[PDB]
Amino acid sequence: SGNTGSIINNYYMQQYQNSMDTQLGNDWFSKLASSAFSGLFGALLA
Amino acid sequence: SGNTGSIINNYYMQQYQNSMDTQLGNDWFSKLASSAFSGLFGALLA
Amino acid sequence: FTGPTDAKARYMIAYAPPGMEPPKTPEAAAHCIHAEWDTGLNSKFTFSIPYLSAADYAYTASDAAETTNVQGWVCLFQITHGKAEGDALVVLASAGKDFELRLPVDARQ
Amino acid sequence: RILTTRNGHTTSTTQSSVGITHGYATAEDFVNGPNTSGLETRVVQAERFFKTHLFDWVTSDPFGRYYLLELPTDHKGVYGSLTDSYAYMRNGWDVEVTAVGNQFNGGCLLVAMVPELCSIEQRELFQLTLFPHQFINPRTNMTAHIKVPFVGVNRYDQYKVHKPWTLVVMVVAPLTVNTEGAPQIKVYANIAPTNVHVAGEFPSKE
Amino acid sequence: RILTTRNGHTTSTTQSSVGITHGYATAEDFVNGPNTSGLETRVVQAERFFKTHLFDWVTSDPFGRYYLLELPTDHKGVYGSLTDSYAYMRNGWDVEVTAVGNQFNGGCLLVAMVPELCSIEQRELFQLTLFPHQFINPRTNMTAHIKVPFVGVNRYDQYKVHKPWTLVVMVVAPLTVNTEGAPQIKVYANIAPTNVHVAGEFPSKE
Amino acid sequence: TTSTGESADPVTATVENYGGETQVQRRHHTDVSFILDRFVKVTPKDSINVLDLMQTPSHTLVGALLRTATYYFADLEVAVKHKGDLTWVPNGAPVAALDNTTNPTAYHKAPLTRLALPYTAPHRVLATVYNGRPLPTSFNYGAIKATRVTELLYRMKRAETYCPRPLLAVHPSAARHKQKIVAP
Amino acid sequence: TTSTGESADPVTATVENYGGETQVQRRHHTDVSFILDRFVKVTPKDSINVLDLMQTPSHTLVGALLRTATYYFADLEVAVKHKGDLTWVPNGAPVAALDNTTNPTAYHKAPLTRLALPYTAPHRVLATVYNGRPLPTSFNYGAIKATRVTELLYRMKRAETYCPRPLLAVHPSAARHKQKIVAP
Repeated sequence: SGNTGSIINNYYMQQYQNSMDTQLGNDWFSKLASSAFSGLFGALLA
Repeated sequence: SGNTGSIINNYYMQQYQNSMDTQLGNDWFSKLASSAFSGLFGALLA
Repeated sequence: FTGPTDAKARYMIAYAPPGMEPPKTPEAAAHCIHAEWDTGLNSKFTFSIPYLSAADYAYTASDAAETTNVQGWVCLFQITHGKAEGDALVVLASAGKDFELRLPVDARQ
Repeated sequence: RILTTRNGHTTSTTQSSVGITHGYATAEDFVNGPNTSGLETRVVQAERFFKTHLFDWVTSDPFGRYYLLELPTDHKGVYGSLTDSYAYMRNGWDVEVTAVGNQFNGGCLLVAMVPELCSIEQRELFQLTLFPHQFINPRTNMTAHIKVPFVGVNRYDQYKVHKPWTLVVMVVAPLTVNTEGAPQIKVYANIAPTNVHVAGEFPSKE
Repeated sequence: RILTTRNGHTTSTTQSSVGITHGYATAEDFVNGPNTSGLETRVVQAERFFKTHLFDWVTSDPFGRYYLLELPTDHKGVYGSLTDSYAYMRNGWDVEVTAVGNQFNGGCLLVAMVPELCSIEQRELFQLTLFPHQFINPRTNMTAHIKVPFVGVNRYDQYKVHKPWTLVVMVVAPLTVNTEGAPQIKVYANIAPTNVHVAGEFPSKE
Repeated sequence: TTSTGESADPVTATVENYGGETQVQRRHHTDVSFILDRFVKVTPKDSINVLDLMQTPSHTLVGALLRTATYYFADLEVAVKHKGDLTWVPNGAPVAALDNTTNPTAYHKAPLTRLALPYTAPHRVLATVYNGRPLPTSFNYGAIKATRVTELLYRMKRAETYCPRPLLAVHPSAARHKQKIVAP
Repeated sequence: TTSTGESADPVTATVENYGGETQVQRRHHTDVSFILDRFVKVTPKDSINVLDLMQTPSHTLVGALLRTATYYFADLEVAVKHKGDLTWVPNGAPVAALDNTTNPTAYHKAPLTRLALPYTAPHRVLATVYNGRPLPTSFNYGAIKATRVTELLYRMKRAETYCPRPLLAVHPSAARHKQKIVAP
């Protein structure tokens, strides 16, 4: 995900090298930028 | 089991790195704590 | 409750969350989270003090720059007592079901 | 005879109890009337116990000693604030009274929820059992427990000018210590509203 | 372009409106966390508008004139009392700002909900559009309307020691009357909490 | 391309209006996790150094890009050049703990020592700006102690950012900002 | 939630009584094998040091948590900084044996030397407290000798504990125990 160049598996368990995430129960800004209006608001001529 | 981060097999036989257990013929306290009584002893109202 | 069979009392335990001075009277505490029990055939009562905080975890140690407790107080009151003068109530403490403890450190001590 | 009563987040437990007495009905009548245009709402957080002192019951009290307590009373919790924020309210009462001597005391008490209590006559006390009640007999129970609905000539009442219910506690037999009992008995009450509903927000003071 | 906003029993109506701007998310994140042990509750009666004055926007104000308003603020309604009765709260903000001249006034305003606002630099104002916003251009709209969720490093916050949101209103272009406009424009705000939740009752003062 | 500016809805016009053609973009170098993963220097203190991402200078590439988000999360990698034995301590542990070899301790091995540290704070996500100038003591990855530390570096891993904030450039006096660019 | 206290049966009341909801727990950090696996410092002696887990200070995290169990089992890892050749000897072997290079001997290689040692005691499980102040000579992992040893560390592996014992905290004079917590 970040800057990592190893094509082989990390020697240490995923549980050590990193902190383990948990769950409960570009996300916003890319979903915002994808809705940008590229059109023309008025009638086109020629 | 303990704190170990290797995702790859230990280079030395299990027989060397550790002492080998033997057999004959959280166990108690978790089996104790799991029997805790969470209920109400008397009748409930509302 | 350790007292003799002819003595009866009624108690209140309550949790005072942080941000305000803890209650000095049972009538003031009655608005908090609380339980109430009295003496009888069963001699023992068990009360679970909730984990209630902004952050998902709380420090064990108490920082010297902390004037007032961050986790608030618990208060134990005596509502009334029949003929209970001089009678003892022993109290105990143990982890709950969900009690969780993490990040080992050697603090000396 | 163990009984646990839970209202809201508050509870009460009694190891010597004769049970509950349901006054005048088992459950509330229709809450939503034509008179409020459906603007009434139920307040959940207001239902919970509150404690108050009644009196001290001593040997000198003869038969006929009585103590009126009118409901609702001055209340500093959530239930009190409602009375100032809403011009119309209704609710039922779940009442519990506790007088603890030891089992060697003697005498008896009669607690009752009397609707519309105004100047009851001395002779009228002999018939006081007509209202919902329980006897507190130190020989047996330390606790009396009563549940009664909302009564009144209106479907919603204004608790400033009207108090529908009056808790009354009368001494049917005088106390006797007999040297093994408590010298005197103090009487407390643990009361919670039920089925509170409100309408008609006031403005504020500012 | 007519828009009617209803919160609780309160409403607002705007005939000149550019629509709503949803900050940072369309809907609240998970309310029930591991940290409160499920003792949180939602307060329905607390969600409703309240009005406050901001400032008077006059020709003399140059570019860069800004007004901070930190939320929550001093509130004498139900929402204010909660802050004193509960040690942990959370909520989203539905914000509306209104500056009424006539359509012959000129200049423009930028309103924004800025999380964690501390001492923004003068140059930093040129990038202030990064936060949720709308322009108030008297040529077009008299009203700006913004909806933002609860943000913070904690799932519940203590509003005594922390104010997560700060309403800021900046003058991007100075006012011009041009003899047909209002001599000055007053700026008001109409704000309602959303998705309020509370935990941890305090004791009382008595 | 005309629209209502007061809407604040994003409007991106394209070159196809006057007859151009939009090209292909490759944005890898602006990816948050990519751009923030690298070492940045922090001026150490002789013995005890609390690990804090706000100690990075604001003008550095890692410092500036960090401060543009109100709410950030990431692991940490440190690179330290020190004398003696480098001792690390988790968040919220007493200062008296740094003297115990039982806590993680890296014996001196030249030239320097690199560690990987988990996110140890109690808060679900940390913050660059806090409304309450000071930031709460609970924001930190812990501290490190050594006889003396000559250099200290921070490298963020798995970075995640929220709620962007202003990012400022240098304000020229003339019409442009003219710097000497590397040339042969 | 009322019950008979004299029963000693565990009774855990929950928040659901007054209307709360119990949350989720993750206890990894209190796991016995997890928490006890790490190095702890022991003040060495110049030449011969008998490997013993009771030499760890009682207030250290590994020392205290060890002493809370009457009966413990685990392997051992040592980390030693020494001069000369570090010679190890199994349990119950004569002291005159430490002078033989035939016994396991680690030639000096800077900065230090790490070994992994098996559980060598004859007893099925060792003990922190023994009823018979002294503890029997048979409780030990053996000894190590070197020209001089500068530092010594113990790391337990596969730890197993039995029959817990009191664990005490520091007793405050005031209403709380106030320490200076790491803050920026």
